[PDB]
Amino acid sequence: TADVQQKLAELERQSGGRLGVALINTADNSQILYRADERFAMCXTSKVMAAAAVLKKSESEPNLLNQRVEIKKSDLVNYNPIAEKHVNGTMSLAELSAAALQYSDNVAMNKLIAHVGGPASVTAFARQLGDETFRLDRTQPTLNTAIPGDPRDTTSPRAMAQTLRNLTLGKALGDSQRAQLVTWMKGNTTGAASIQAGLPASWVVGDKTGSGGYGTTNDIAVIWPKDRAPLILVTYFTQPQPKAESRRDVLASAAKIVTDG
Ligand SMILES: [Cl-]
Repeated sequence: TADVQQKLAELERQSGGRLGVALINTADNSQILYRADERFAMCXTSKVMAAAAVLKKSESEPNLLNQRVEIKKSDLVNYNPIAEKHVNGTMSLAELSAAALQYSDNVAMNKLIAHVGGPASVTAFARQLGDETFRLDRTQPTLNTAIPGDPRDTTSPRAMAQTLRNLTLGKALGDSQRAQLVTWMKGNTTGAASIQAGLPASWVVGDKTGSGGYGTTNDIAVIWPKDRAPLILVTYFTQPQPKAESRRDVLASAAKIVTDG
């Protein structure tokens, strides 16, 4: 409705920044869109595509998820909540995927990127799925710079919603791999103040957050409302000042506006 549009515009203005939203409602195959064709820095939300690329590779390499990866001091980057506990040992690719998706561990992301061949290989996987908007240019930590006007490491809300629908509810991945991705996302620990904070307590959410420079604050989610068909929701937000603080409340507010009713 035009009312949902006016409410999102008012939220954006009060926030001082730039807000991007795409909701897909699978009940009626409808969309609610706000700046949904503009580019936004993905930050952490790009870990979904890296983990999905590893899952796809595993469809023709059984025991790929059990392959061991060495963790060294030289691997540490700027946010390593899980990897810092495993220095000088190994972690499996399954453990790295869970750490990336559920804790936003940046060493884990870098190991998923490296395994599949680098940022251009993650990007080529996106293209294979039919996503011609996503671009992963850099590794962690530099992919989080989020400089206004910079197209590196960006996508649009419309494209990321359509791709997340394919990955979690569609047929991009085999049944075992799709179920594993959904299980990992439902176990996320970083999203309770973002999209989830704008939805009723009874609804079930699998999500991946991101944050970066310029106060960039992001979340992408698959949502099972009580007794309703699933939803896909992307909320991306960025601000004008390099050192702006995070605004997870803006993502919660956007989620409430687009799901009310
Ligand atoms: Cl500043």
